[PDB]
Amino acid sequence: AAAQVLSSVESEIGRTTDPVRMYMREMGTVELLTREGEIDIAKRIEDGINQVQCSVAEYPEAIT
Amino acid sequence: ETLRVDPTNDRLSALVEIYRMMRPGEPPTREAAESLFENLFFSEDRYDLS
Repeated sequence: AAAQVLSSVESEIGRTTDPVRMYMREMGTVELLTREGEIDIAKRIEDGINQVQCSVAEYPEAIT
Repeated sequence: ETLRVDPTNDRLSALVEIYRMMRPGEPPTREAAESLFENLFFSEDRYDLS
């Protein structure tokens, strides 16, 4: 519900212009993900590029 | 009559508004505003009278 915080605070931001606050407020939205985010995201990347290397079969087009 | 215009009832909203005036644009977190309030006046390092 971090975008909801953006909603209210932006609703009464004190005419802020510093991008520092903006960037930190934005990156603080998405929280950390630890001890399985690493592995399951790697296995999703596995799934993607190995779906690719499966796609890499059978090229009459790319005969080279 | 000033109390009659006092919007708050709790400690926490007052602390929020203080944190707000001194750090606009950021959202509130309790311990931040608390340590801020106490260090402005009750920390020996950030305040001295001579």
